[PDB]
Amino acid sequence: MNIFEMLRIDEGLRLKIYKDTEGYYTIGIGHLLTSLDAAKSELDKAIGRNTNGVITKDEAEKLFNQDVDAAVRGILRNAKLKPVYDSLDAVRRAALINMVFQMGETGVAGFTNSLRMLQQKRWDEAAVNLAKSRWYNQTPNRAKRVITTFRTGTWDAYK
Ligand SMILES: [Cl-]
Ligand SMILES: [Cl-]
Repeated sequence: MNIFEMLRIDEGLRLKIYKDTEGYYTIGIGHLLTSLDAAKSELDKAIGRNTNGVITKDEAEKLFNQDVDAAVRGILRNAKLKPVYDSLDAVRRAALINMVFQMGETGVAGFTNSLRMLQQKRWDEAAVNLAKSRWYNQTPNRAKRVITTFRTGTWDAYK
């Protein structure tokens, strides 16, 4: 199991524009675009071609690669995230990247209390704290998966 496999399971694959769990235009593997026209535009600009709203698997994967790379770099550039990331083992690092991919560096950065818990390796507590969020309430199955990953340090929730 790895980050790519982990996110591909959390986000699914869609070759046709679509609306996200919160109604935003998205495509491929959780590639957030945002108006459909505005979204079509963004999409065209992301792909460099006239897409008419549809992409190939290859195209979705290209975006996905760019996006995982971007999440990692953001983490590493972030003064609040980097120290947490540095203190973690490989599996849990994957869990942090997943959250970033989904909510953005900023969104994750604001889980201040949880972060401190993670940094201090208080597993059970951080799992409980992480659960007290809109994120958990809005996409509970996904959230439960990431949280179990932080709590156990294993890939059991994905297997
Ligand atoms: Cl892009
Ligand atoms: Cl979910």
